[PDB]
Amino acid sequence: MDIHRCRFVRYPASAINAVAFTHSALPVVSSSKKYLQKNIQVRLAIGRANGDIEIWNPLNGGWYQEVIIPGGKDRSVDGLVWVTDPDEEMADGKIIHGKSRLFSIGYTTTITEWDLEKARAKKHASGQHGEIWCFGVQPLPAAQNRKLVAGTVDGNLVLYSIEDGDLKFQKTLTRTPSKKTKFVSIAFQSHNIVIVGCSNSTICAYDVRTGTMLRQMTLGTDLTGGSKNIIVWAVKCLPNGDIVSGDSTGQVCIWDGKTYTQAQRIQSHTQDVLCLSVSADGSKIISGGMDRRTAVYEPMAGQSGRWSKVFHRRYHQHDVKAMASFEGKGMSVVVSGGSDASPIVLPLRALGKEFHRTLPHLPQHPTVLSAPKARYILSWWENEIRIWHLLNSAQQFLPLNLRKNRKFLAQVLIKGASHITSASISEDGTLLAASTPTDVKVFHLDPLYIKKVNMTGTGLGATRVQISPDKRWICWAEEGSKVMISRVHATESADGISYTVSVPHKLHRLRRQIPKHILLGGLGSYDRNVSQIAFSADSRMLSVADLAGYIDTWVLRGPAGERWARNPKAAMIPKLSAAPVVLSFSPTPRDDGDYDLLVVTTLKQLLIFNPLRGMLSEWSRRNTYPKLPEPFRDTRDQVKGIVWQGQRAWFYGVASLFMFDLSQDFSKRKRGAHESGAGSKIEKHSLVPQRIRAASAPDGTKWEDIEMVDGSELQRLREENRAKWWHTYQFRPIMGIVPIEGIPPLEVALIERPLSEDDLPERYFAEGEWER
Amino acid sequence: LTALRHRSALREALQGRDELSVINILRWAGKYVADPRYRSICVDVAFHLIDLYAEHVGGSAELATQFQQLLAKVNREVEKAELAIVTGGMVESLMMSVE
Amino acid sequence: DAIEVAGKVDDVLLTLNRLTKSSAQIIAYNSKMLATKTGKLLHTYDESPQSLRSVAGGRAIVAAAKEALHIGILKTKKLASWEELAYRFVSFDVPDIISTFDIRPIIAELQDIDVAVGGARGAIYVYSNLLAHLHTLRVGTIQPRKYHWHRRAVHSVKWSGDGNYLISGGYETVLVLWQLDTGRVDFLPHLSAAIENIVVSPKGSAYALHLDDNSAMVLSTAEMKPSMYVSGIQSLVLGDRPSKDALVRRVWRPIDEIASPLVATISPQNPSHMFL
Amino acid sequence: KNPKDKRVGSTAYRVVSNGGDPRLAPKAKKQSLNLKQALLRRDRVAKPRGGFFV
Amino acid sequence: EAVRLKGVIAEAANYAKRARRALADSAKGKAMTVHMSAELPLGLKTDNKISTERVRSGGEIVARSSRQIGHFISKRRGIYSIHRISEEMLLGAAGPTVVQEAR
Amino acid sequence: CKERREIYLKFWEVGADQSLELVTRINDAHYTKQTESIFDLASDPTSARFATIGNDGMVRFWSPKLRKRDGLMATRPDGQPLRSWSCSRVVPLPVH
RNA sequence: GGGGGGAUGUCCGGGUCGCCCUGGGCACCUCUCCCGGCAGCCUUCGCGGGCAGCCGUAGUCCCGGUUCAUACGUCGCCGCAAUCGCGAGGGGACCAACGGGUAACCGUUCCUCCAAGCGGUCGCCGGCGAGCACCACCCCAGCCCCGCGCCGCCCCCA
Repeated sequence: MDIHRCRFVRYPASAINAVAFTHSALPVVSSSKKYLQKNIQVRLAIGRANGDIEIWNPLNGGWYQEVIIPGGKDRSVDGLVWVTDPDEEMADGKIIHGKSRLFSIGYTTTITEWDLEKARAKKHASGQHGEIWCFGVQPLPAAQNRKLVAGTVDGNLVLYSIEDGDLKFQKTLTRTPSKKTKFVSIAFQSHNIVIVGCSNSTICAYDVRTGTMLRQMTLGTDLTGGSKNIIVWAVKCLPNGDIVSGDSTGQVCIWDGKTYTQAQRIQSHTQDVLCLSVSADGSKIISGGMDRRTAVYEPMAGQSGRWSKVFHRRYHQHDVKAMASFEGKGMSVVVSGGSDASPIVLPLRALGKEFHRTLPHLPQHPTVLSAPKARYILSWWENEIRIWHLLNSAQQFLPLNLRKNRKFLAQVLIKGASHITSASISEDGTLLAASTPTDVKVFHLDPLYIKKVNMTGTGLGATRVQISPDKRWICWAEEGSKVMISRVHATESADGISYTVSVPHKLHRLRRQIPKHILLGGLGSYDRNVSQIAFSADSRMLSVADLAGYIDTWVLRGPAGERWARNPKAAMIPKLSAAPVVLSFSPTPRDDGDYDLLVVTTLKQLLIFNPLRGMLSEWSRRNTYPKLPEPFRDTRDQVKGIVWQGQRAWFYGVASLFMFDLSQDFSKRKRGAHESGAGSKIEKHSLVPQRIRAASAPDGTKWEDIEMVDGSELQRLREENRAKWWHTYQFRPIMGIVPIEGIPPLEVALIERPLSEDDLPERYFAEGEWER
Repeated sequence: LTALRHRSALREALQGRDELSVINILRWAGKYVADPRYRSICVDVAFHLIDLYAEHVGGSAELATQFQQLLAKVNREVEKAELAIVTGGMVESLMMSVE
Repeated sequence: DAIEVAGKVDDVLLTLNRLTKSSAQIIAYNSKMLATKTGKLLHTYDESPQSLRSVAGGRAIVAAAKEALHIGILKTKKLASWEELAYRFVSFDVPDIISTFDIRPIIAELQDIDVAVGGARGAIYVYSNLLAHLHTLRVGTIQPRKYHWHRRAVHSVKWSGDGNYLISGGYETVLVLWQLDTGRVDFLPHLSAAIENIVVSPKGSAYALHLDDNSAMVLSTAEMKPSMYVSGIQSLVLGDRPSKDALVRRVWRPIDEIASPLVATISPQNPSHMFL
Repeated sequence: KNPKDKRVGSTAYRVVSNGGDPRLAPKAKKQSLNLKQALLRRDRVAKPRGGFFV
Repeated sequence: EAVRLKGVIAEAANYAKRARRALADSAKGKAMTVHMSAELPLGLKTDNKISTERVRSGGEIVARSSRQIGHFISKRRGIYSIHRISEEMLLGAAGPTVVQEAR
Repeated sequence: CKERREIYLKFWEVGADQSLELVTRINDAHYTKQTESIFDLASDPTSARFATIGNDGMVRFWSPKLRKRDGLMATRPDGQPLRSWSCSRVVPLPVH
């Protein structure tokens, strides 16, 4: 293995503008109702300043980046709202969960509901007014009659309906009297009492029924100097009735709600507050701001309505633009997103008791491709595809010549304003394919010269795209869930090779067996969108897997009489316990004509199929998950991908690396301890104490420890049917590990993306706050 | 500058500069070595800027010329200090010839 | 302290005496019990003991270990007989290296206590309700409120009268005052030396500081002006108690030493005076 | 972009323009975006961006 | 003339000694930025091995954790580098061969 | 640091309110190729004369005079003349 | 760093020629104790001592990749005393350096004179005026900034 590290691929970051849990909390049950609370679909939606809305699954500490949908050019986001109905009970007591609808704002007069099943924007709805600068749903007491409230720049509170799957602007509640007031932060103290922080240093309290004005709260001048408008950056409501609001001086104010007047001011940050969070029981307060710094606050014992800061700390490296908190199924967390592209999640109930978690700033898909025969590396973003050729091996160099060794070869820019979802290349690099949510396009390349192979039959885009290794099949995940393939024919002529695509042929996925209440509740027909696709090394077998854990495979029957039929053993292929993150055929062929399918799911579940037998390989029957090594079992790192060897497989997450010998069998992070869904516990220096020793017996020799709390037969058979593994974390920001040629030896490109202040936006300072 | 050597933060004061900033500071230095009344403090700062911004003299040749125009006064600053002592001996035993 | 043995309140003396170097023991004495020089052994603890204070009366005592703290709560009430003088103890580790501390007793009973503790990292942990948190085997999750301002060691931390201000001072010659009702700080910023010690008047009126250059200043509140001023010889002293920042391995560890004799001249024409 | 209108002086002949966003996403308003940007950046100054460069 | 060339040969010998130190550590495999061509770097500077001590507030010092040490070797890494693993690494015995682009 | 030693000498007057006031400051009281660490100081018990020895090896004798450049006497604005000490004598020392 | 070893790879006499070795070159892993600190735990008030000690190097499940900064009390005007500076503009040297041009030479930076004028610091046993107010509310014009439409010019194809 010869490795080439790379940092010249400037994958641009984007400022997270929205963090949004699909639930703020779940009602707490014991262990005996876990079977009831199992099928609750809980996710986290995030919006970044390139208009990218991405959904992750918490997975009780997993945080698998499920889907990324990017928006077009000059398209950002700033807000995000989930709309979950209360839970339904069927006629026989079966539970239908609340269908959670997703809404966003695209810095327009328009609010956009998004469809994640077809993976695009579902609906827009626009009123004739200014531009919306905060919005949210009316809370729950009505039952089926819920509404959307949106405040804007001119002021006028616009009111939308959300029921019967409709998104229509109804009417204006009220506009500000002044023409100089901007509505900047929204919250709801009651079902019908709305509290909005607003640019002219006000927090206006309205009632939504007749659009009336309860009260106004005032904020002074910033005695930090000029700019005598205070900007009420955030408002949040305590569940008991009090109101808290973060502001422009970095202060935070606490307001009694039954009279809507301030009981207390706290001077916390030095520059502005940008976001707040409250514990789901209404106990802890979190304040994150552009001093790249965030604090937590508790109620004072004794005196009512008085709170104080417990502490503060810098977690991020840029501001903390948005956040969202969750407290459910034993996981109390808050996710904070800013502009350094790295989400940071914190425990709520174990704050100061467990370490945080820096999620990968880079996307789940590696977004790096290689034609190893051509030694071409590939990376796409907003409209362009960028290609480098390496033109040399590593043993030739084994300083001054590595600069000529790498080369910025090519850069193509897509037309229109869409974004490249995915891309595929042929093994020799002569065929390129770019997939947008609007269309898919192919480009033939001659070593450059690029021509546009035009696609017929499409017109609706696709989510995933693969090209067969023999350069005959092009398959795509169209609209997430719709797998569809077209043959391409390579006709030679005196100028060279040319390629004509046939009609897209549809291949019907298998009718899976899901109960109707599960099909309706949650996000509905959602996980059916697929995440991973694979042709065999000879492109005779196709296999696809979704976010649910289902895998549908297909065989290619020859007589162009070639057509793909269903593999009958796909029925015997069972559904995975988790979402498969990586799947790949073995390029080393078997001896019985079957294939060997290596799959890893997001619980790091490693296994291998003999799919024509419809069963696991015997090596997977032997090596179990308890047989797996602990540095792979404890990673807290979703496996970004695999590269193959003859008898080895080299795995990589985002910060981790492994190699395993698939021929051989196999024989710090704690396991039985129970935490929140982020980080390990503290060991050395935590604000909570660790050893609490009571002392009876006045000689001090007798003490106490006061706790601080609020297949044997199967392995017999699997051994009667009858190491080389390695790991490191010495390549932290891995964004791509792609093979190239020129147990066999292979060259490989390890491209990373460290974050710098140069990539980062710049920090603005007035005279007072000048950081040391 | 006496204050920033006395409270020891000249190194902090100069280690974070940019191209144009060291252009200005070098221009001040090259202007003001020639006064011996603060030549010591100035050459301390000159030592520090040598330690801190000699790397990109090839990356930015206009600053290399400024690095040169540092010398381009200094090569005659040897002659001022030397001819000082050349004159410095011319006085001392004419005083001895008095007695 | 002053406690009621049967019906008479008298002075009890609590002596913290080392038994090894890394351990010590606390022993209570009456007047007659100190005369007979026998004592009531209350607690021995084994982590490099520093100090001990107690509340008014004798309900609660507090021993300062290096990283932990021991709290003794008198088991019986009203103290009928002398011999039933027993204190329930729980130990627990402060996250920083303890330099000093103060307590306000939340009160005609003793309903609670609130303890501020200062450490040489430059930090103040205030614990809100220790008696209610440790009266309840199992206890709830305790967490102090953090207060970091000073870079070097903090030396002297106390409460302001009705306890609304966390008053303090240390090495960096700034009398610092945590606001504790809002997020602000108020400081009398430039003293002549490191703040060795802070003490409070019986009323909330008069502060008195001992300052590292052998000095003492008694001020009145919000006047902050020298209302009583005393200074001493200010000489270089070999410190009995060595230093409060000599605990966490600074770049230069300050060492009690005298490398040169002192420079001084008596004034002629006025031999009653001397410059030094 | 949208084709500009052709006036006879009195009447405005316009081709209607609705082909930009088929299903993708609404195009953001950079004007309001700059408003929010300056409203953050009220009167402050930034830092020197990188290190040693022209 | 002797003092002029006194200065230059003094600094040349000093930088050559520190370069012996750095290339000894690079042959060990500590991956420092040292020169590769036969000409003098204009900056007479070498990448020292990372100070295991970390200075904290106010003046206290704790040892550098391996996490920040890896952060520091990462920032010392360059834009493009061939980092060849050995089978002696794969069994766990020896180290890699690193060649970064000449910066 | 032994090069970058900085050694001030300051002459002061004192008022009967124990006031210490500057009259002069000399930066270089003992100088050869680099500065000379000044070794000792002594007062004439009968006259306003201060002798001092440094690493130069010379002992220097300083006496206060009246600030008067070219007949114009420099008086403090209350009227009193400005006094200023000066190296009245220099004595080199023979070495063995 | 030394003193030393076991082992990796290497050339020159080489050896029946192989295990490698002696003679020269050696770089490394390892072990060894003597260098510098760091901890704990007993000892003695301390001075000191003892005890089993780690580290002098590299990439982590997450993660300290952190936590940290020094006051109000009053401002404005202009006058005196000591003290320094910038210089508009008008003059000299052509020293040096740079970049072009062989060169001549040019240009740029610099060195220096004279100076209109101008500030800045401390001490004013100077004077003089004024303290919310350099604010609230509102409105009209204005500099900047940014957004789009209209023209003006230049485009090309035509």
